[PDB]
Amino acid sequence: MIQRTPKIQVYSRHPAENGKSNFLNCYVSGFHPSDIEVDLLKNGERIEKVEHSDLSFSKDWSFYLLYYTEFTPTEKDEYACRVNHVTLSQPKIVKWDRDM
Amino acid sequence: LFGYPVYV
Amino acid sequence: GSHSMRYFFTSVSRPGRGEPRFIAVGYVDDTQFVRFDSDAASQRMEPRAPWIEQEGPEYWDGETRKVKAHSQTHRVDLGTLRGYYNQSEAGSHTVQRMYGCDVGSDWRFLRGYHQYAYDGKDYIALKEDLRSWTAADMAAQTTKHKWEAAHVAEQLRAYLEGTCVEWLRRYLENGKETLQRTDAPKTHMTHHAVSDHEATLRCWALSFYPAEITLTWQRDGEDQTQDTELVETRPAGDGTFQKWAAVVVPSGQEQRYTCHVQHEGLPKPLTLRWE
Repeated sequence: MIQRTPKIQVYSRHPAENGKSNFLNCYVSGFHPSDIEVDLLKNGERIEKVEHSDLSFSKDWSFYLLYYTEFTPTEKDEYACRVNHVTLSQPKIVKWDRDM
Repeated sequence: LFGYPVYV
Repeated sequence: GSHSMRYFFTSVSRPGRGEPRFIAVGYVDDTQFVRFDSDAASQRMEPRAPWIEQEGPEYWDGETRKVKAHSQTHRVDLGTLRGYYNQSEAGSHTVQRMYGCDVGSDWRFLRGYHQYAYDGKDYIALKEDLRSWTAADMAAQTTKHKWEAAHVAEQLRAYLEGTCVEWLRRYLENGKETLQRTDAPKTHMTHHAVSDHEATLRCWALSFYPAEITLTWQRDGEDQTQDTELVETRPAGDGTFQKWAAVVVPSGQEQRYTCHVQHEGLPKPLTLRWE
């Protein structure tokens, strides 16, 4: 049965500005089946209050979800998105880059 | 929303 | 200009771990406005957009009622399909259904849709003529016959051409500020040292709505399609979208490259240049 890998993008809702409130996002899309494990990490640890959009899909039937949490970027804090899905031998971690 | 039952 | 209304349904069987999971969402263009989650506490269709929040209980009870019904028929479909494919009971499977309507710039009915997918592949679709069905699998045949015999197309056509469209323009008027808006992209460029003889130029488009947008790079006014890194348009979380396009520029060649942005929120297309 069909299994499509999720594409992952980790970015902020607003251009990052140290000391200013924002939202850290992790967009997962083009995947199938729907079960997927998504976490947002701060300096490697799991962030607790992370919400996500309601499951929806594209015209090709592949799924997409937006995971997000409020945060204030600093100069030293590192962020990342750790995803897992049947199409991935191991959890995939993508670091947040202010310029991507 | 369609209001009528549809089964495959 | 043109508008759309679309309902998305996903049902996923949970062999042994209870009833199947069911999630429904409805959109107007690129703006989601309602949702229903079978695993949620309310057990009600809920608002996801400011404008639909004021509908009235008549609306909410009615939609909660019809969405529950969809939930149920999908629960039965999971069983039906398992049989059609002589599939095991221990297996988790997925049924998806999407239906809706499009109307042109004149706000008149232009196109209707109604389609199902089983485990990620097309199963059956109502053709554009909205009078015939497109079945792929041999299994899909059984379903196609059932619907032709029970005259399902006729019922959906009437709904897609009438009811669907009337509510679309009702939402368009009621949610005018949100749905009939346009947020032009806020653009900027970045320049980062790749090596000692190359640099990456990334052209950004942020805060725009609707999602549709064209973002390209040209070198001396010539297409750079195959030499451009384009990321998928993504949601910002606040109702707007984002996108970027990057190219690697051989040092001393920044002046040769132009970034072009087309979006309906722009009074005229943009031509950006690092300078």
